[PDB]
Amino acid sequence: YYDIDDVLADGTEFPCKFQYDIPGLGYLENNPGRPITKNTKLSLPLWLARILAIVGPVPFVELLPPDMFSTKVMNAIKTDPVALDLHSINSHFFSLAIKWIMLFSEKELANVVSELLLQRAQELNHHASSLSIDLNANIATSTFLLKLEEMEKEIYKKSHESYKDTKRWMFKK
Amino acid sequence: MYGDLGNKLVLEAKRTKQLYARSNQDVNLPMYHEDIIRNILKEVSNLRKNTEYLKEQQQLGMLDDKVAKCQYFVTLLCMERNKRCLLAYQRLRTDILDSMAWNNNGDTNNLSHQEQEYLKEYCDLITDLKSGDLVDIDLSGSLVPPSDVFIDVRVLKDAGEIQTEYGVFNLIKDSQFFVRQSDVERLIQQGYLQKI
Amino acid sequence: DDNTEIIKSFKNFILEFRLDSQFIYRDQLRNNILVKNYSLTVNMEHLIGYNEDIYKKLSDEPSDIIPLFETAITQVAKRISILSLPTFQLILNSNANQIPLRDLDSEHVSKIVRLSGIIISTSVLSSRATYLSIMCRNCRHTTSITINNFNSVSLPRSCLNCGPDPYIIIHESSKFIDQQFLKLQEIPELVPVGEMPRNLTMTCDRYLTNKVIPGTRVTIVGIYSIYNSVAIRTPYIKILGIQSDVETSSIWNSVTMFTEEEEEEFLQLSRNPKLYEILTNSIAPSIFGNEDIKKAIVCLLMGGSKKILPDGMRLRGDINVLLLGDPGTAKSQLLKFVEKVSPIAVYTSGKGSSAAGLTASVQRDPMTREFYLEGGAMVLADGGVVCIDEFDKMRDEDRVAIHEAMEQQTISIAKAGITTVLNSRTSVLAAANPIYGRYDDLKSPGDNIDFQTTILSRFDMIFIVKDDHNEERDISIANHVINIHTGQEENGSEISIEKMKRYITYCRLKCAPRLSPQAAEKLSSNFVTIRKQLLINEESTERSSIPITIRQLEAIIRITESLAKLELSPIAQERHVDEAIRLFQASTMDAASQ
Amino acid sequence: IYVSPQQDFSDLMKSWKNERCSPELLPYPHQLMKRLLNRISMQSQLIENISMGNESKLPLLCMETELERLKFVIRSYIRCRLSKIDKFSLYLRQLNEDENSLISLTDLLSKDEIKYHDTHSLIWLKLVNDSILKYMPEELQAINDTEGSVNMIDEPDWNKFVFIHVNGPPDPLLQENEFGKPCYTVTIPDLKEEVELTIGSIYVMRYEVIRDLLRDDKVALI
Amino acid sequence: LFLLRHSSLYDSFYYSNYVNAKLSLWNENGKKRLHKMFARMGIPLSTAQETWLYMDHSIKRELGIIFDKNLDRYGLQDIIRDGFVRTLGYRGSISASEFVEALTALLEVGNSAQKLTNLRKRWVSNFWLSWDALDDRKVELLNRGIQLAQDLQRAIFNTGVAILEKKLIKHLRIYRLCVLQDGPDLDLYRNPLTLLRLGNWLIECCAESEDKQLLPMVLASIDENTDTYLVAGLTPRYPRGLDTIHTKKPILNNFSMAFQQITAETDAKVRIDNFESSIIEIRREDLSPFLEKLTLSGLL
Amino acid sequence: MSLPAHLQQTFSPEEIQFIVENEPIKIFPRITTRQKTRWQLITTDDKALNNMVAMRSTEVVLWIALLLKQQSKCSIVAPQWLTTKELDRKIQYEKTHPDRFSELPWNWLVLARILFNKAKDDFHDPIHELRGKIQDLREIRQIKVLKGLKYLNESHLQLDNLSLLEINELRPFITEIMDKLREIHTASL
Ligand SMILES: Nc1ncnc2c1ncn2[C@@H]1O[C@H](COP(=O)(O)OP(=O)(O)OP(=O)(O)O)[C@@H](O)[C@H]1O
Ligand SMILES: [Mg+2]
Ligand SMILES: [Zn+2]
Repeated sequence: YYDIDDVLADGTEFPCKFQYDIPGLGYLENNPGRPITKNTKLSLPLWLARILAIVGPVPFVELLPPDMFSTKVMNAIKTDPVALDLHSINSHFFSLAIKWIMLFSEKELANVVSELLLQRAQELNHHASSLSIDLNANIATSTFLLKLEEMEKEIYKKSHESYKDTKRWMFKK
Repeated sequence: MYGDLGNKLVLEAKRTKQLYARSNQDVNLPMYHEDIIRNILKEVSNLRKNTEYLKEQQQLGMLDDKVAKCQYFVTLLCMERNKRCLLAYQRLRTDILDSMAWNNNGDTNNLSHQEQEYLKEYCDLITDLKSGDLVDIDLSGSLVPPSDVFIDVRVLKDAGEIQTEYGVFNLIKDSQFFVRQSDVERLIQQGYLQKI
Repeated sequence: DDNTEIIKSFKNFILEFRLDSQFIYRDQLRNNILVKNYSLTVNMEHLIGYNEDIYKKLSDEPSDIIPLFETAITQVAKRISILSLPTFQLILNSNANQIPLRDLDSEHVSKIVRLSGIIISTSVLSSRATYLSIMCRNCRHTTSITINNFNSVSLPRSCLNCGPDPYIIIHESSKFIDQQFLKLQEIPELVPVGEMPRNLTMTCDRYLTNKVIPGTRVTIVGIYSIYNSVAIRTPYIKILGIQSDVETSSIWNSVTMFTEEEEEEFLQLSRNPKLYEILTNSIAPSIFGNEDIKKAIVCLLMGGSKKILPDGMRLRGDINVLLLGDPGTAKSQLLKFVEKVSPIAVYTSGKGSSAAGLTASVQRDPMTREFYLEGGAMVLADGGVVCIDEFDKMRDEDRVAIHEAMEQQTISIAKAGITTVLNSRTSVLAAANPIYGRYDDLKSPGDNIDFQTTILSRFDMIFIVKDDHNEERDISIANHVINIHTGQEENGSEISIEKMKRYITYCRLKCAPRLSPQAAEKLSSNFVTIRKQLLINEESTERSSIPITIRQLEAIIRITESLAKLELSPIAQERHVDEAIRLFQASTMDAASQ
Repeated sequence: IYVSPQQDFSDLMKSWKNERCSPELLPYPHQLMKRLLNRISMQSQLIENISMGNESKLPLLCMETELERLKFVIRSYIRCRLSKIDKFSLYLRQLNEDENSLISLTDLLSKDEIKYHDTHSLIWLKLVNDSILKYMPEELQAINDTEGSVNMIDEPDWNKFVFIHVNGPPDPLLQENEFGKPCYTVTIPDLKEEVELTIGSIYVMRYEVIRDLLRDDKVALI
Repeated sequence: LFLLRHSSLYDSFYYSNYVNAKLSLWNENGKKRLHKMFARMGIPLSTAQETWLYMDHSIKRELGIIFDKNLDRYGLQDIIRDGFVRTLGYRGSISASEFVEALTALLEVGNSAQKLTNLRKRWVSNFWLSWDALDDRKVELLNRGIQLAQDLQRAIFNTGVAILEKKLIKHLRIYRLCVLQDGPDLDLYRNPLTLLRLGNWLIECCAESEDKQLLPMVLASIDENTDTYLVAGLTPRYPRGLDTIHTKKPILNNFSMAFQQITAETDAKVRIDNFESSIIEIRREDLSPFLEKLTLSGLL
Repeated sequence: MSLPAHLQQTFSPEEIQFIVENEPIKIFPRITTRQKTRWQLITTDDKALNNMVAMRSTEVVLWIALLLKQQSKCSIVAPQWLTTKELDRKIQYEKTHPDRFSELPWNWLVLARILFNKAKDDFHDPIHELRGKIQDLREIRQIKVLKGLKYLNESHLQLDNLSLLEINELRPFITEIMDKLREIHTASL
């Protein structure tokens, strides 16, 4: 509730489709102060979309399949989890996937996401373990780092700091 | 829409958190974003006006049940989102202030008046805690386990003959001491000495 | 026999070296293996310290000893990574005296040498053979060959009746590596008297490819070998290690290479309350005054931010500066310093330039009889600054070729059946003199400038520098020059060239600020005021030679964004708008009013 | 049951490790902490008495170093407890507000912890009321609402994964496995699994399933 | 030789006080003589200028014999000596003289009354860099000190070349005199140690040789930031490595007594606060009367 | 707040060292404290120190042993497992069984570092050989850890005989990854 990343994740826009005729809800639409007809298609933030979908018999809104959980993205995930660039797809992919799974009680997406997370964490740990050495006194690391999601970035930072602290303590003069 | 200002405020909060994480030793809280919070509160007031108008229309008007329900729910959800964003921002700032207060034994222009009062009261509370049965321990002490009884230290900033509880240390700049770590731990903490 | 002992000695060196309590090379090899980087960098001083005999063996016959070292590295890597992997690459670092490129001769044949030069050309990656699968035509006998890339190998001449050369390579079962060719020129300062710069052919393998771009000074460690293209051999250099002062990897990739200790040095510097003054003082420390021009050069180096609209329209983000002034103003020295400090820069003379020189040239290959496109100063200086000295000397024809490059940041070529649109995202810093060599106040500005308005409109800031004979300023300048001739603050009031270049690269790759609504309102008000003033200033006799169009508004926006980027500030406020407006008034409106 | 200072120090170390590695806030060892503080006071007085009065130089250094180590351990333990109390103020307050709950903060916290909790809660509530809450409508003026879109009370992560080392009794729950080694059996309700913990083996279990063993001291967090 | 193991052989011979004294490397004739010597030893010029680590191993091994047979011709027979060399496992070997040179360089250039106090505070700070360099864990400090020593020796060589070419060393019967007024590196000579280094360089060169009667030397420098002098008296030295009954006897430094007597008798606000009583600070105006009185005293 | 972020949920290497130095160790006293002032400790036992005789094996706490060693008043008896022969046997055991970990002491790395830094002349075997053996053992264990990291799941996980320092190093990554897998599985239901 007070965790910053969770607040940001809930702000992403998801496709929606109203099922009732609600005058005066134009401010959600592009134009203000006009009635919104049924079946109208628009994107709403997750915080408003989820509650409107669950509450409202025929609810107020129907959550259409997003573009982040499409067949193309699933196939790319299955084909090459490590090479897939998740940041461009979304910066809160794992959080939004967990929320979607909780909302819809589905197991195929859960399996796919679990496999993707495990296969990505393998390389994440490899990179975190990899540490530099100063002989006098990179490219792949940064290339992979550019592809990471926010949660993966946090895990990478924690693990890298732990490894660095252990190495520093071990080799302190 | 409605939550864009709150989203921007939370983005700024994330920036502040990242700055705090990156910073090694010295941290200075950014200026309190008074204007954004003022705009958010004005938006909340507008939403309250909308809710009052909807209630009045329902009391005397042609509005039906479904429309009233949907509008009321949308307004309430928007207010909840704005409240959550404001509270998250304030909580992050308060946590950073709490860490700063604990770092000291017990500028401010960036803080607001409420935050300054909060910091003063928290420092008073920390001192009161230190005044209890834990007087033998120094709660606001070093969290690094003691390793060496005797260490070499070097004076970093000139100061007079400061009379500490353990003894009198005439801190002449660029002069080394071979003393116990416990005796000069506080001086190292304040930056007068250095372990080298 | 002896090869096994050499391999064992190298393995022992790898597995036993230690300077305090870390096995440097063991840990380095493990870390490199972790990230799929099959190589190992060895400092030759450590090798000398461990055992001088090993260094003597390595130096005596490098071409025969290095492969054994690679085999030892591979064996140690297999031991350390696999619990019971192609051949690893050896990259060397040394501090031996650098031999001038021209001093390389017969005496240095088949020896490890260190030299520095300028890369002028790079080739397309080729494919070399490491593991070859072969089969005999007649009896179909399967055989394999392992090839090292060090040349003092061929298909067997006799099968293992079958005719001469009976083996044919099976491709689908073979393994190949990458190879590249480079052309290295000698530094201009090291060239002997009255001699053309000399070129040298060089080759790199595997992890040393795609490491340098043309026009960048580099230091090379390699073997001075020869290859038979009858009593002569063509010299060439086998690269063993590349050391450059420019992070080419971070320039051609969105990826950025900066150590954690660097990133935190550049943040602390940015936190300085008066970084602007430090950078202004850090440019041309040997030139007196010209503070406004130094600030303009700082803005040009930092550059603005480029925006790509959803409709596809692209907005320029580079700042161009023109210097029109009297002789002795030190414009050429400023241009030389800008060329020296910028991460990428090319210094060119207008006089000695051409249309095909400065954009791209259709060139026919002598052998294939096919036409290719070479590149010119505005392709070689892509992502940097082009210093066009003697701008006025340039022919019309030549000049006219620059417009699209400056504005649209592209090069369009339709020649010899070649239809392409190259990319040239460069900033132009030009210096020129008036028509008569001095800005005669008696004559109108139009008579003092032969430049058409079309070219002038593209320059964001125009500086009309006039030499005024003031006794106090003259005495001050004379004292400064005398002190320079007869004669290191580094106390936070100035940073060296290397640090400034690194900071420029970091800022360009990290920040791209944006204008706030207040900045936009102020900028619109100022633009309206400036245009109204220009309209008022018009005289019936002539129309303003110095133009004020939408391009000047874009230029001011770019200057404000560059000022904001200077401090790594994600947003540009009115504080930067005021400085940008002051600079524009001091240079372009100052030129126009006169 | 007091035994000896060494056992008290061992128990203090065990409690410190468990608190550092535990997700929840564990009960306060009131008697042990009281004994430790009294012993620290007496030992400090003894050290002062000896010092006030060359073969005796080394023993005094040993006493002072030991005192510093014990003080550091207690300090770290108490600071971790205070941080946990900070993270669970609303949880707790909710615990106290309920009467059917068996736990009470008087048993779960020391007097200093109770005072700190109350003071910090009041101060933070005053700040957020003077800053934000006073503008929201009555429906949104509660700092702890559980019926909203997102619950504002942050409970501990019950199923957090932690490292454990099985030590066995210092046993009805103990049973032997096929290979003849003593073992413990625990269940994971969500996955309907059965996990066999072997004495002397390190595992990475969920905290909830190992909570009873940890409380009984049959396992210790690493 | 100057830092033989951390520089080139050519630099070692070039920046040595003894070699310059016995060959006069401050003009072209000395350089020609050095080149001729290197050519007769059989070491190519390119090989000689190569750094010590990467120099050809055959020449490095033969260096002892090569010196044994060739140094006598040019009068450098005294370069042969026995010293102490310390080595650590898999690290370079450094001799005692080179270590002392690095420490002194760190002490010297490591990094009205108010400016003097600030300068002395800076020197006190440099003391701790020198102290840290003595540890085996802090080798980067030692390497930095070696580099600073090279730079300082180069600067002192340039200053000495300027002094000797201009013939600034006035010769009075009682003593020699040399005053620096408009050099290029006047700032470096505010530290007494750097001034003593330059004085030793000048004493060994053209004075220890030439068969000239031993005479104490006066070296003075000027700093514009404070407008005062740093006079340093230097005792004469016998030819190096010349065992004799008169060389066995030492030469005392009488400048402290004369300086104190002149200061007490005269009125020039002189400073004798330095531990080395021969080094004093003199106001800009008073140096001429002070030197007049020194010449007339005859107690040197 | 009261506790920094890097000290949350994990121990710093200094804390691990502090935990290690509480264990006993064998020493050879170079003085005769026993009578034929008095240590009065409240955290450990003081009987052993008082009844200490010259060149007679006795057991004390590791930090007290190091304090005595600093004064050159006691020679630390190195652990039996820290011999070249025993380390070679452990390396052989690791090589022969790619699935398990050797039964090294839970404090072998920390104790080895402490003894190498503080007690260099006490070891009977050359220090460099011991350093090499420890390095080889560490690399083999790292290979095994990397191989075993592929089986992270929402359910439990077993890592037997893994030392304290390695567990401390791996705690963040393993804990977070397993927590996220458990969260996904719980959401699936
Ligand atoms: N302010 C100054 N400080 C130092 N040197 C200066 C200054 N102004 C001029 N000079 C010197 O005057 C000489 C002028 O030559 P330079 O090529 O720099 O001139 P320019 O302004 O480009 O003129 P031109 O139009 O004649 O080519 C250079 O040596 C430059 O160093
Ligand atoms: Mg010019
Ligand atoms: Zn055949």
